Amino acid sequence: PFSKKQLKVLTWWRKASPVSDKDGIICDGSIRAGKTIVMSFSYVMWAMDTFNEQNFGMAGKTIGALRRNVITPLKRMLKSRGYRVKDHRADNYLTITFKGKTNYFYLFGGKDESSQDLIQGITLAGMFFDEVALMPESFVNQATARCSVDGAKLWFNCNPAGPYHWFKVEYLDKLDEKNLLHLHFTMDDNLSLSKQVKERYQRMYKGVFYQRYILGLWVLAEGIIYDMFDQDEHVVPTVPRPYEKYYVSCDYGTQNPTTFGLWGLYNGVWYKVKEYHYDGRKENKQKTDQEYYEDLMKFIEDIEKHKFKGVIVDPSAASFIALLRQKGIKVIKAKNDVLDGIRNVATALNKKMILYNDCCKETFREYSSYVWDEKAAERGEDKPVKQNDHQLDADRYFVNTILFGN
Repeated sequence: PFSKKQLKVLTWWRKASPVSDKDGIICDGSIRAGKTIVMSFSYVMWAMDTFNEQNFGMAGKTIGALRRNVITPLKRMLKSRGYRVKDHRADNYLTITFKGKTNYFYLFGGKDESSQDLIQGITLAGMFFDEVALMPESFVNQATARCSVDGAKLWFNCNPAGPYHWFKVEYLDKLDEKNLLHLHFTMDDNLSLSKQVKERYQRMYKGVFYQRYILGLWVLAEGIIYDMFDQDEHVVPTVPRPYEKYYVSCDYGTQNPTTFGLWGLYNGVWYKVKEYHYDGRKENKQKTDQEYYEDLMKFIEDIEKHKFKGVIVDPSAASFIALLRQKGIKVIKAKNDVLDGIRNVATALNKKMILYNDCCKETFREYSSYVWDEKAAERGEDKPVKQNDHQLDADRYFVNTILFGN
């Protein structure tokens, strides 16, 4: 059952609509708001109805994310309303056919400055951007320039960043200058969610991430990053427990500190059992891959080897990963996306999915000093100041790699 706002997304482009003159539409706001599915479905509906034998673009942060977030569920919905879809998996495009009409839908990723160059020779009757605020402005300009065919429209879907972000200042604050519609969504616009489910999603977020992902507000990131960390709630005594499973998580440094964290599952909660912290700068003696391999074996001497499920390491420590696999130790590549990892660590703390033994003392010193970069925020980037973060980067790899899936 669709809300009034959802129906506006489905109908704005029709001849009967007063706003069909507009060059495009922007939908922003909270998570779980039911905006992504109707936006992608209305995009296809619009394109099949208005053109034939034409090319259309669809882009996300990565192709993988676009398929997971948009394309997979869009195909299920299109099939149920009688659209026929041939997915060209290796070529990354779709052929869609409906009431004797046929159009083609090419899939893109937008990651950086190089992204604009990736395709400059295709010609398009339209462009759809999922998670536009995580894309480089350069890519969005390149792709808009390829929309040369007459009657072409631009479609934008996102959640908020901060208020100096290029998409907020150049697009949302210049609506009439670009001739765009704007609709803003919260969870009240998704009628398929009960009041009990909405409250469970609310409790995943506090502070800045609550303001962005629940209230749908473009608010500045400022000061202490993990301002929900609370020594009355998140710290427990250093005592033996009957853990069912273990991992180690690592932040590799030679000219900087290396760290390990031992993590143990027990009654549906992952515990940071203890921490390793070697500062090579302060000791006046740097360490080799071999020496860190040795220290890691000492660090895990006392655990049942059948319960130890491997080391989580960043791909940039490729030499270290090679030595570990040579010695028979399992290795898991860290999902290292910074802003996502930070958001998920905060959610883990908010729901007490993780807890810390009181021996993790360097980790706690970092929790009270890790801050957002104020200068970057005023330029529209959300970035941590890269200091006092060697335990916390490893904790982030653990949370983002093991506790969070899709």
